[PDB]
Amino acid sequence: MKRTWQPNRRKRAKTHGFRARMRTPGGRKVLKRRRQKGRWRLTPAVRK
Amino acid sequence: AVKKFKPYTPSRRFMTVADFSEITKTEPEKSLVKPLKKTGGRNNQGRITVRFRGGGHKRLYRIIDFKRWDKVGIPAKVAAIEYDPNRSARIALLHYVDGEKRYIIAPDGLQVGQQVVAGPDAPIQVGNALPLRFIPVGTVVHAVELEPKKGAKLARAAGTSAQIQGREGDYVILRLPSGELRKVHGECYATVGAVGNADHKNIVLGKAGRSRWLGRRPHVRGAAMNPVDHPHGGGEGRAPRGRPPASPWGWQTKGLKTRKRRKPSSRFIIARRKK
RNA sequence: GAGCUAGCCCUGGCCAGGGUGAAGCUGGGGUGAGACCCAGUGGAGGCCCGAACCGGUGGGGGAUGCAAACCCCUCGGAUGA
RNA sequence: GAAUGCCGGCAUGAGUAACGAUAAAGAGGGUGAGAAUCCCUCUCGCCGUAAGCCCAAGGGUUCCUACGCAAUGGUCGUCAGCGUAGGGUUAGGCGGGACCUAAGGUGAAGCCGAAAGGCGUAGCCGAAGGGCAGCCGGUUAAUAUUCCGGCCCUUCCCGCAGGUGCGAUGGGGGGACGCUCUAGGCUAGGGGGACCGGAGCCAUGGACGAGCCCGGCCAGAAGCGCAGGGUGGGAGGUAGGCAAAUCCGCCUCCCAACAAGCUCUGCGUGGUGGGGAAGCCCGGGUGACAACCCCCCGAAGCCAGGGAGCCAAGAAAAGCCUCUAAGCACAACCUGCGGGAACCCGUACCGCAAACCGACACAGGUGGGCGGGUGCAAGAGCACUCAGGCGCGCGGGAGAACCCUCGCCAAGGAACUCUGCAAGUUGGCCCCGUAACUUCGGGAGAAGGGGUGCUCCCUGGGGUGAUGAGCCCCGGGGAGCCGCAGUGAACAGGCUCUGGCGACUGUUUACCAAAAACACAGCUCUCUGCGAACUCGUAAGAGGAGGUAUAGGGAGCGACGCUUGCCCGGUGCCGGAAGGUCAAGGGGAGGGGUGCAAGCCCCGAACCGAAGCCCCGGUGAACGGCGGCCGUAACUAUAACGGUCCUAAGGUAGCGAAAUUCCUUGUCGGGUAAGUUCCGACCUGCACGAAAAGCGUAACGACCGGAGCGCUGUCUCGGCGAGGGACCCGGUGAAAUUGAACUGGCCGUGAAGAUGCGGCCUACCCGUGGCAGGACGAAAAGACCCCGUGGAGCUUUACUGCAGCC
RNA sequence: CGAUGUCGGCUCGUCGCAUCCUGGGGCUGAAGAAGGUCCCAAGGGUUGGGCUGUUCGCCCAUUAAAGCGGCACGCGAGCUG
RNA sequence: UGGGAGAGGGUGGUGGAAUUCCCGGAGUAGCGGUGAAAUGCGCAGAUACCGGGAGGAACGCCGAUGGCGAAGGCAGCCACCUGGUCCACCCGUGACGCUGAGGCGCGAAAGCGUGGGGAGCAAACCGGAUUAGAUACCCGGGUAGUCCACGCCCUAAACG
RNA sequence: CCGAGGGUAGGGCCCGUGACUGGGGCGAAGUCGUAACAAGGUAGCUGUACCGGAAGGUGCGGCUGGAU
RNA sequence: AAAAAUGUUC
Ligand SMILES: [Mg+2]
Ligand SMILES: [Mg+2]
Ligand SMILES: [Mg+2]
Ligand SMILES: [Mg+2]
Ligand SMILES: [Mg+2]
Ligand SMILES: [Mg+2]
Ligand SMILES: [Mg+2]
Ligand SMILES: [Mg+2]
Ligand SMILES: [Mg+2]
Ligand SMILES: [Mg+2]
Ligand SMILES: [Mg+2]
Ligand SMILES: [Mg+2]
Ligand SMILES: [Mg+2]
Ligand SMILES: [Mg+2]
Ligand SMILES: [Mg+2]
Ligand SMILES: [Mg+2]
Ligand SMILES: [Mg+2]
Ligand SMILES: [Mg+2]
Ligand SMILES: [Mg+2]
Ligand SMILES: [Mg+2]
Ligand SMILES: [Mg+2]
Ligand SMILES: [Mg+2]
Ligand SMILES: [Mg+2]
Ligand SMILES: [Mg+2]
Ligand SMILES: [Mg+2]
Ligand SMILES: [Mg+2]
Ligand SMILES: [Mg+2]
Ligand SMILES: [Mg+2]
Ligand SMILES: [Mg+2]
Ligand SMILES: [Mg+2]
Ligand SMILES: [Mg+2]
Ligand SMILES: [Mg+2]
Ligand SMILES: [Mg+2]
Ligand SMILES: [Mg+2]
Ligand SMILES: [Mg+2]
Ligand SMILES: [Mg+2]
Ligand SMILES: [Mg+2]
Ligand SMILES: [Mg+2]
Ligand SMILES: [Mg+2]
Ligand SMILES: [Mg+2]
Ligand SMILES: [Mg+2]
Ligand SMILES: [Mg+2]
Ligand SMILES: [Mg+2]
Ligand SMILES: [Mg+2]
Ligand SMILES: [Mg+2]
Ligand SMILES: [Mg+2]
Ligand SMILES: [Mg+2]
Ligand SMILES: [Mg+2]
Ligand SMILES: [Mg+2]
Ligand SMILES: [Mg+2]
Ligand SMILES: [Mg+2]
Ligand SMILES: [Mg+2]
Ligand SMILES: [Mg+2]
Ligand SMILES: [Mg+2]
Ligand SMILES: [Mg+2]
Ligand SMILES: [Mg+2]
Ligand SMILES: [Mg+2]
Ligand SMILES: [Mg+2]
Ligand SMILES: [Mg+2]
Ligand SMILES: [Mg+2]
Ligand SMILES: [Mg+2]
Ligand SMILES: [Mg+2]
Ligand SMILES: [Mg+2]
Ligand SMILES: [Mg+2]
Ligand SMILES: [Mg+2]
Ligand SMILES: [Mg+2]
Ligand SMILES: [Mg+2]
Ligand SMILES: [Mg+2]
Ligand SMILES: [Mg+2]
Ligand SMILES: [Mg+2]
Ligand SMILES: [Mg+2]
Ligand SMILES: [Mg+2]
Ligand SMILES: [Mg+2]
Ligand SMILES: [Mg+2]
Ligand SMILES: [Mg+2]
Ligand SMILES: [Mg+2]
Ligand SMILES: [Mg+2]
Ligand SMILES: [Mg+2]
Ligand SMILES: [Mg+2]
Ligand SMILES: [Mg+2]
Ligand SMILES: [Mg+2]
Ligand SMILES: [Mg+2]
Ligand SMILES: [Mg+2]
Ligand SMILES: [Mg+2]
Ligand SMILES: [Mg+2]
Ligand SMILES: [Mg+2]
Ligand SMILES: [Mg+2]
Ligand SMILES: [Mg+2]
Ligand SMILES: [Mg+2]
Ligand SMILES: [Mg+2]
Ligand SMILES: [Mg+2]
Ligand SMILES: [Mg+2]
Ligand SMILES: [Mg+2]
Ligand SMILES: [Mg+2]
Ligand SMILES: [Mg+2]
Ligand SMILES: [Mg+2]
Ligand SMILES: [Mg+2]
Ligand SMILES: [Mg+2]
Ligand SMILES: [Mg+2]
Ligand SMILES: [Mg+2]
Ligand SMILES: [Mg+2]
Ligand SMILES: [Mg+2]
Ligand SMILES: [Mg+2]
Ligand SMILES: [Mg+2]
Ligand SMILES: [Mg+2]
Ligand SMILES: [Mg+2]
Ligand SMILES: [Mg+2]
Ligand SMILES: [Mg+2]
Ligand SMILES: [Mg+2]
Ligand SMILES: [Mg+2]
Ligand SMILES: [Mg+2]
Ligand SMILES: [Mg+2]
Ligand SMILES: [Mg+2]
Ligand SMILES: [Mg+2]
Ligand SMILES: [Mg+2]
Ligand SMILES: [Mg+2]
Ligand SMILES: [Mg+2]
Ligand SMILES: [Mg+2]
Ligand SMILES: [Mg+2]
Ligand SMILES: [Mg+2]
Ligand SMILES: [Mg+2]
Ligand SMILES: [Mg+2]
Ligand SMILES: [Mg+2]
Ligand SMILES: [Mg+2]
Ligand SMILES: [Mg+2]
Ligand SMILES: [Mg+2]
Ligand SMILES: [Mg+2]
Ligand SMILES: [Mg+2]
Ligand SMILES: [Mg+2]
Ligand SMILES: [Mg+2]
Ligand SMILES: [Mg+2]
Ligand SMILES: [Mg+2]
Ligand SMILES: [Mg+2]
Ligand SMILES: [Mg+2]
Ligand SMILES: [Mg+2]
Ligand SMILES: [Mg+2]
Ligand SMILES: [Mg+2]
Ligand SMILES: [Mg+2]
Ligand SMILES: [Mg+2]
Ligand SMILES: [Mg+2]
Ligand SMILES: [Mg+2]
Ligand SMILES: [Mg+2]
Ligand SMILES: [Mg+2]
Ligand SMILES: [Mg+2]
Ligand SMILES: [Mg+2]
Ligand SMILES: [Mg+2]
Ligand SMILES: [Mg+2]
Ligand SMILES: [Mg+2]
Ligand SMILES: [Mg+2]
Ligand SMILES: [Mg+2]
Ligand SMILES: [Mg+2]
Ligand SMILES: [Mg+2]
Ligand SMILES: [Mg+2]
Ligand SMILES: [Mg+2]
Ligand SMILES: [Mg+2]
Ligand SMILES: [Mg+2]
Ligand SMILES: [Mg+2]
Ligand SMILES: [Mg+2]
Ligand SMILES: [Mg+2]
Ligand SMILES: [Mg+2]
Ligand SMILES: [Mg+2]
Ligand SMILES: [Mg+2]
Ligand SMILES: [Mg+2]
Ligand SMILES: [Mg+2]
Ligand SMILES: [Mg+2]
Ligand SMILES: [Mg+2]
Ligand SMILES: [Mg+2]
Ligand SMILES: [Mg+2]
Ligand SMILES: [Mg+2]
Ligand SMILES: [Mg+2]
Ligand SMILES: [Mg+2]
Ligand SMILES: [Mg+2]
Ligand SMILES: [Mg+2]
Ligand SMILES: [Mg+2]
Ligand SMILES: [Mg+2]
Ligand SMILES: [Mg+2]
Ligand SMILES: [Mg+2]
Ligand SMILES: [Mg+2]
Ligand SMILES: [Mg+2]
Ligand SMILES: [Mg+2]
Ligand SMILES: [Mg+2]
Ligand SMILES: [Mg+2]
Ligand SMILES: [Mg+2]
Ligand SMILES: [Mg+2]
Ligand SMILES: [Mg+2]
Ligand SMILES: [Mg+2]
Ligand SMILES: [Mg+2]
Ligand SMILES: [Mg+2]
Ligand SMILES: [Mg+2]
Ligand SMILES: [Mg+2]
Ligand SMILES: [Mg+2]
Ligand SMILES: [Mg+2]
Ligand SMILES: [Mg+2]
Ligand SMILES: [Mg+2]
Ligand SMILES: [Mg+2]
Ligand SMILES: [Mg+2]
Ligand SMILES: [Mg+2]
Ligand SMILES: [Mg+2]
Ligand SMILES: [Mg+2]
Ligand SMILES: [Mg+2]
Ligand SMILES: [Mg+2]
Ligand SMILES: [Mg+2]
Ligand SMILES: [Mg+2]
Ligand SMILES: [Mg+2]
Ligand SMILES: [Mg+2]
Ligand SMILES: [Mg+2]
Ligand SMILES: [Mg+2]
Ligand SMILES: [Mg+2]
Ligand SMILES: [Mg+2]
Ligand SMILES: [Mg+2]
Ligand SMILES: [Mg+2]
Ligand SMILES: [Mg+2]
Ligand SMILES: [Mg+2]
Ligand SMILES: [Mg+2]
Ligand SMILES: [Mg+2]
Ligand SMILES: [Mg+2]
Ligand SMILES: [Mg+2]
Ligand SMILES: [Mg+2]
Ligand SMILES: [Mg+2]
Ligand SMILES: [Mg+2]
Ligand SMILES: [Mg+2]
Ligand SMILES: [Mg+2]
Ligand SMILES: [Mg+2]
Ligand SMILES: [Mg+2]
Ligand SMILES: [Mg+2]
Ligand SMILES: [Mg+2]
Ligand SMILES: [Mg+2]
Ligand SMILES: [Mg+2]
Ligand SMILES: [Mg+2]
Ligand SMILES: [Mg+2]
Ligand SMILES: [Mg+2]
Ligand SMILES: [Mg+2]
Ligand SMILES: [Mg+2]
Ligand SMILES: [Mg+2]
Ligand SMILES: [Mg+2]
Ligand SMILES: [Mg+2]
Ligand SMILES: [Mg+2]
Ligand SMILES: [Mg+2]
Ligand SMILES: [Mg+2]
Ligand SMILES: [Mg+2]
Ligand SMILES: [Mg+2]
Ligand SMILES: [Mg+2]
Ligand SMILES: [Mg+2]
Ligand SMILES: [Mg+2]
Ligand SMILES: [Mg+2]
Ligand SMILES: [Mg+2]
Ligand SMILES: [Mg+2]
Ligand SMILES: [Mg+2]
Ligand SMILES: [Mg+2]
Ligand SMILES: [Mg+2]
Ligand SMILES: [Mg+2]
Ligand SMILES: [Mg+2]
Ligand SMILES: [Mg+2]
Ligand SMILES: [Mg+2]
Ligand SMILES: [Mg+2]
Ligand SMILES: [Mg+2]
Ligand SMILES: [Mg+2]
Ligand SMILES: [Mg+2]
Ligand SMILES: [Mg+2]
Ligand SMILES: [Mg+2]
């Protein structure tokens, strides 16, 4: 049947994207924490 | 003169429609229609704050004139009488000799092509707008302002009308549609006559789908919910109220008055509503 | 976290074919005038049958599955909430 | 050495199940170390409203080639969506951006919030909506409305000419709209041609034929023609469109009024450029100087912003036109012509899927367009088939049980069973025909029945065309032929009677419940006078509603018909300027501490002093409640009648062994051979009862009952047959489970059910296909129960707080 | 209680004997026939249907007879549900 | 043709008296009610009196034994629309007349539908008395209804 | 071809009967009350409406076939 | 302007 992951690039960038993160205090902490961990990708990669 | 249907479906035997006999024009005036931003009953937070709202037919809001004192003395012709999806009453289209075109809600009797005017010196005539003080006692009025120059707020629904029962200072005594007796300021404008389309209350919606056309979504009884949902929730099988019948939020809904006791307009209400 | 799911908002799209034949209109009859009667035209409806489509009734299979809800037969809605 | 321990490694089950749709294969030739599996050819089968094609999303080089086969591929592999390497995506016109707005988002102003932040008019952003310039063919191994050829067009810039009060983010017009139905004319698409072109073919009995087979176009600027859309002209006045206005709006007057005119699209034609099959020869070439013609069918598409009807009354903004404002009228704008200029991104390939979402090359999920032919009443249905694409990435055998899916069946015909579950039956169309009841629509496809192919003959009307031929579309009558059977295949209701429940179409527990549950129109009560009540928020601000009592909220009831009784003592709510209680506060008699004292400080009575509660009334479609015992009638029996006790009042109409009845399978009646069910009654109703509505109700129901007909493998009662498995062989090769095992029966014993102890009995060693009684078999640290001073959801006149409100 | 699946049916039986029938007897208030009752006997047999989920029971039609129990109220790694 | 009388009918309007509720004043211990009472109302200020207001319904005197209509029935007043009707003159038509199964229409009250409205009155219902009881009469309340619109109903001691 | 009739299916009228149920009639001396006849002890009757063990009662309007 | 019911049989 219809499953949960229905990929959509625009959705992905407006929900989890760098700019969405920076706009809210929680998103900023998210980026902050992923940087402190040393992630290679603070945000999901999507092609646009 | 509500229009009955033959019972050629289950729902058509009760369904009555408006007769639309007074309408002379079936398309709104372009210069007067804005988009009606449908809400679905949801506030700027996104939340449903009035329940069971939405999904009704698309509408265009027609700009109505509740300030007929805007154009004192300038007479106008009744160009047309038109449908309005945003109210129970019919709206009249006015061609002011100014060349200005405005909509007003159509009082009963108002005939397409008659002249109406607004101001202290206006004839006491159907569809004229005078300040409350210049209208004779005993006159049936509608579209009544409640505070001077603030807009017609009373008796705008189909068939409604207030009656001028007497005067007392800068205020006239009005019997609102509710049967309340109120002091409204004499400088407040009203329009002589009752609102048209009295038959509006005799329309039998007919079927559930019709209600959905009006934007009215299904209403769920408290009795059918669970205790998480409603004071009437739960029970094994059917169950009576089991407490003072209450709203979803706890307050009692049978007789419990809720007008603010200390409201400053109390000084202006002579007698709470009838019946 | 509403890319699943629930509701609403905006803007688009879809609904084979067939059946029934409301009002109205016209003509005739009717009468003081009427109601109304009839015929034709008309093409209404959470109308009828039935694909797409949306469903998920009964049964069978499946049960370390093709599938963490599937398959077959059957069955409901299909201009509408 | 144990923790259902942790990690890893390796066992067991086991050469076991499986190898993923039962659409399907066979042979020859090639390649190569090796071939069922790669390439080629022939044959065969499967999709064909797709299993074909083209878009969008998503994916991201998977595209094309060359060389490869360790791993990936459920087998094999020489092949590949795999490994390596090289190559490939070309735009002013397609899509998006340099255009516009929608929800929404954001947000100079402004508002609010301990902080973080929340809002918010304009504005800005925001698309699959508006707007806007490219069509046909050729080319590559791989891209093409992108390169090339032909023929067209857009904007920007500059110039030339002509014309004009030019000039805007401002005014206005327009853009600009629903649903259903639909006219005319076209086109797309299709069918036929005895006409045109074509390599040919004559077979196996016939046919050299008006035979067969194949094809018979595509794009196109101006002009033109056909069809449509849009649109009055002028004058005078003007106070309105937040400045102005010659525009638009309003009034008058003259003319025009199905028109015409002006304009814009569609289609046809059109200089011109293309294309062009079968077959044959090796993607190509020939065919071919290919022909390119007539008739019909005909869109849902086009003219379009068409027409009508309806009620639920159907975006915005830019582009564009117009008006004037600053300004400027050497400008600027408009029109025509010319030259120049025209950017960034996408473009491969998959794309109903082996490349997307499902951990897999997963039988699942995935929006838009095209979707041919014939026949079947029609269609996107169904069968077959074109183009095109496939045979589903283990095979070969065998022909047991058993299972799946399927076919048939003597006699019976529901005897099966919880139940006709299931499976039969019925089945389209045309015609005849059709009941209770009913809300007059229906019930109704009721029920039931006849008809159905092919041939020949006569004839009726329709469309096209011309009024004719031809083609095409509805028919009508007569005579015949054949078969078991003519909707001869495929698709396509079994029906009736009668209760319960729910009016009805709808909705629901995604993944065990689709129902009688929720919803529903409709009814009542109730709150709400508008800065409404109510809801969300600390607030601002919203929703309510750009609504106004014919409206909005809440609550019960649930179409409709007929109805909806009595109890206001309690509880709720509503009313009640008295009375009683009542907090802070006021008041300050009177005490007290202290100090030489002035004084400073503490205590403090009456009395004044809200709501709330007390108290007085109202109120039931508010919460709710609607009796006991005893006696009595010319037989018994039973009580219309009385007596008495209690109550706030003692259950009314109607209904009643019920979705309710304990006793109970009540009693009587119907149906049956037989009826714990069913239906009709009775009424001592354990424990119906009137909007948690009472009693009915036509119609409706994948709801739940009872009965009959029809028909059946449901059954008596099983048999046979088909295929996919199971079985054998070659390939690949799991799983849970497992203290170790050299793992028998009885009768005992044993922690009370023993392969494992005793006694006896039986027993050569090891497998394979089978069955499940046992290993208290597996699985899940019982979901029941209890325990825990464990947890959570929910309730309230439990306790105690808090919001909110007074 | 780190799981021994619960009634009923179906299927498959197997055992007991306190015997329902069938075979053999004694006593009889056993004339015959037919009963009663007790004894021996478990070899074989012990029907189809209506009602109800039922076990059981009642009923219909038969029968030689329509036995009663045990087997985890036998039997869900056999089925039903 | 010219006149007349009349609650004939329909629509719209409008006038006063009275009852009720509300508001103001003034005012005190009762009021109300019956056969007599009680219920009820009243110091929370009733009744009685004055002023203002709201509302609905019915029209005193005239008024009659009267008038009109086919009947049911119709009563303040005004206007409009309209039917029937009598009288005079003896003008016109020239039997065109009478009755009337069906049909149609009208049809007091009560009732019913959908609305409105609602003062007074008042089935039902409550309470107080009476009574052996009192599901009645009498008393204090009181819902339909009585009123309006439209549409049904079509009854009667619809009687002379 | 028609055709007695037979059969299948569906209708209409009539008759008999049916648990139970509704009133009706009758039945020398049952039970409750006393509605009507006198002003029948509230004049009666009436159409209608609601209600009540029952006669009846009450409302609305009507009649006199009502006493004084 | 009526407090107050009833009555076996021929
Ligand atoms: Mg889903
Ligand atoms: Mg996932
Ligand atoms: Mg989606
Ligand atoms: Mg996207
Ligand atoms: Mg998105
Ligand atoms: Mg989304
Ligand atoms: Mg973002
Ligand atoms: Mg976001
Ligand atoms: Mg922060
Ligand atoms: Mg920061
Ligand atoms: Mg990572
Ligand atoms: Mg890095
Ligand atoms: Mg992140
Ligand atoms: Mg109707
Ligand atoms: Mg009708
Ligand atoms: Mg109207
Ligand atoms: Mg606009
Ligand atoms: Mg809004
Ligand atoms: Mg917002
Ligand atoms: Mg937000
Ligand atoms: Mg809300
Ligand atoms: Mg809502
Ligand atoms: Mg309107
Ligand atoms: Mg409204
Ligand atoms: Mg005011
Ligand atoms: Mg309504
Ligand atoms: Mg609406
Ligand atoms: Mg509801
Ligand atoms: Mg519930
Ligand atoms: Mg519930
Ligand atoms: Mg919740
Ligand atoms: Mg709670
Ligand atoms: Mg709660
Ligand atoms: Mg409850
Ligand atoms: Mg519950
Ligand atoms: Mg419940
Ligand atoms: Mg209950
Ligand atoms: Mg419930
Ligand atoms: Mg409550
Ligand atoms: Mg009020
Ligand atoms: Mg969503
Ligand atoms: Mg999505
Ligand atoms: Mg989404
Ligand atoms: Mg459809
Ligand atoms: Mg038909
Ligand atoms: Mg017709
Ligand atoms: Mg018409
Ligand atoms: Mg339908
Ligand atoms: Mg049909
Ligand atoms: Mg299923
Ligand atoms: Mg299985
Ligand atoms: Mg499963
Ligand atoms: Mg399936
Ligand atoms: Mg199927
Ligand atoms: Mg439907
Ligand atoms: Mg259907
Ligand atoms: Mg359809
Ligand atoms: Mg140890
Ligand atoms: Mg383990
Ligand atoms: Mg552990
Ligand atoms: Mg481990
Ligand atoms: Mg390791
Ligand atoms: Mg290993
Ligand atoms: Mg092994
Ligand atoms: Mg092994
Ligand atoms: Mg083997
Ligand atoms: Mg094995
Ligand atoms: Mg396996
Ligand atoms: Mg497998
Ligand atoms: Mg498989
Ligand atoms: Mg298949
Ligand atoms: Mg197939
Ligand atoms: Mg082969
Ligand atoms: Mg191979
Ligand atoms: Mg090989
Ligand atoms: Mg090949
Ligand atoms: Mg061959
Ligand atoms: Mg096809
Ligand atoms: Mg991928
Ligand atoms: Mg390999
Ligand atoms: Mg190899
Ligand atoms: Mg290698
Ligand atoms: Mg591999
Ligand atoms: Mg391999
Ligand atoms: Mg695989
Ligand atoms: Mg290999
Ligand atoms: Mg090789
Ligand atoms: Mg490429
Ligand atoms: Mg180009
Ligand atoms: Mg630029
Ligand atoms: Mg923008
Ligand atoms: Mg901020
Ligand atoms: Mg954005
Ligand atoms: Mg766009
Ligand atoms: Mg473009
Ligand atoms: Mg072009
Ligand atoms: Mg110009
Ligand atoms: Mg200009
Ligand atoms: Mg428009
Ligand atoms: Mg518009
Ligand atoms: Mg639009
Ligand atoms: Mg074309
Ligand atoms: Mg064709
Ligand atoms: Mg052309
Ligand atoms: Mg003009
Ligand atoms: Mg002007
Ligand atoms: Mg166009
Ligand atoms: Mg379409
Ligand atoms: Mg169009
Ligand atoms: Mg149009
Ligand atoms: Mg419509
Ligand atoms: Mg806008
Ligand atoms: Mg100059
Ligand atoms: Mg640029
Ligand atoms: Mg490309
Ligand atoms: Mg698919
Ligand atoms: Mg598709
Ligand atoms: Mg693929
Ligand atoms: Mg494909
Ligand atoms: Mg993949
Ligand atoms: Mg999966
Ligand atoms: Mg595969
Ligand atoms: Mg797949
Ligand atoms: Mg074709
Ligand atoms: Mg067909
Ligand atoms: Mg295959
Ligand atoms: Mg396939
Ligand atoms: Mg395969
Ligand atoms: Mg074999
Ligand atoms: Mg062999
Ligand atoms: Mg199959
Ligand atoms: Mg055969
Ligand atoms: Mg058979
Ligand atoms: Mg039979
Ligand atoms: Mg049968
Ligand atoms: Mg049966
Ligand atoms: Mg069942
Ligand atoms: Mg049954
Ligand atoms: Mg019938
Ligand atoms: Mg019947
Ligand atoms: Mg019936
Ligand atoms: Mg009917
Ligand atoms: Mg038919
Ligand atoms: Mg039939
Ligand atoms: Mg034939
Ligand atoms: Mg069929
Ligand atoms: Mg069917
Ligand atoms: Mg029943
Ligand atoms: Mg239901
Ligand atoms: Mg239902
Ligand atoms: Mg109902
Ligand atoms: Mg319903
Ligand atoms: Mg839903
Ligand atoms: Mg479920
Ligand atoms: Mg569930
Ligand atoms: Mg689940
Ligand atoms: Mg779930
Ligand atoms: Mg299920
Ligand atoms: Mg259902
Ligand atoms: Mg539900
Ligand atoms: Mg109702
Ligand atoms: Mg809140
Ligand atoms: Mg607001
Ligand atoms: Mg608003
Ligand atoms: Mg409901
Ligand atoms: Mg009470
Ligand atoms: Mg109370
Ligand atoms: Mg009380
Ligand atoms: Mg107080
Ligand atoms: Mg209650
Ligand atoms: Mg209670
Ligand atoms: Mg109580
Ligand atoms: Mg009653
Ligand atoms: Mg009973
Ligand atoms: Mg019974
Ligand atoms: Mg019942
Ligand atoms: Mg009960
Ligand atoms: Mg019982
Ligand atoms: Mg029982
Ligand atoms: Mg029985
Ligand atoms: Mg019964
Ligand atoms: Mg009894
Ligand atoms: Mg209740
Ligand atoms: Mg109940
Ligand atoms: Mg009825
Ligand atoms: Mg029914
Ligand atoms: Mg249903
Ligand atoms: Mg349904
Ligand atoms: Mg159902
Ligand atoms: Mg069988
Ligand atoms: Mg086989
Ligand atoms: Mg062998
Ligand atoms: Mg092997
Ligand atoms: Mg392998
Ligand atoms: Mg060992
Ligand atoms: Mg052994
Ligand atoms: Mg042993
Ligand atoms: Mg023991
Ligand atoms: Mg033992
Ligand atoms: Mg030992
Ligand atoms: Mg031993
Ligand atoms: Mg032994
Ligand atoms: Mg083996
Ligand atoms: Mg085996
Ligand atoms: Mg075993
Ligand atoms: Mg164990
Ligand atoms: Mg066991
Ligand atoms: Mg076992
Ligand atoms: Mg076991
Ligand atoms: Mg489990
Ligand atoms: Mg544990
Ligand atoms: Mg445990
Ligand atoms: Mg557990
Ligand atoms: Mg339990
Ligand atoms: Mg326990
Ligand atoms: Mg404790
Ligand atoms: Mg605890
Ligand atoms: Mg807790
Ligand atoms: Mg707090
Ligand atoms: Mg509150
Ligand atoms: Mg246990
Ligand atoms: Mg375990
Ligand atoms: Mg276990
Ligand atoms: Mg176990
Ligand atoms: Mg076990
Ligand atoms: Mg148990
Ligand atoms: Mg059986
Ligand atoms: Mg013997
Ligand atoms: Mg003897
Ligand atoms: Mg034996
Ligand atoms: Mg028993
Ligand atoms: Mg029993
Ligand atoms: Mg014998
Ligand atoms: Mg036994
Ligand atoms: Mg035992
Ligand atoms: Mg067992
Ligand atoms: Mg036991
Ligand atoms: Mg037991
Ligand atoms: Mg057992
Ligand atoms: Mg068992
Ligand atoms: Mg089982
Ligand atoms: Mg069992
Ligand atoms: Mg087991
Ligand atoms: Mg077993
Ligand atoms: Mg007093
Ligand atoms: Mg006092
Ligand atoms: Mg009033
Ligand atoms: Mg007279
Ligand atoms: Mg004469
Ligand atoms: Mg009448
Ligand atoms: Mg009346
Ligand atoms: Mg008289
Ligand atoms: Mg015959
Ligand atoms: Mg015969
Ligand atoms: Mg009497
Ligand atoms: Mg009397
Ligand atoms: Mg009474
Ligand atoms: Mg007296
Ligand atoms: Mg007596
Ligand atoms: Mg005597």
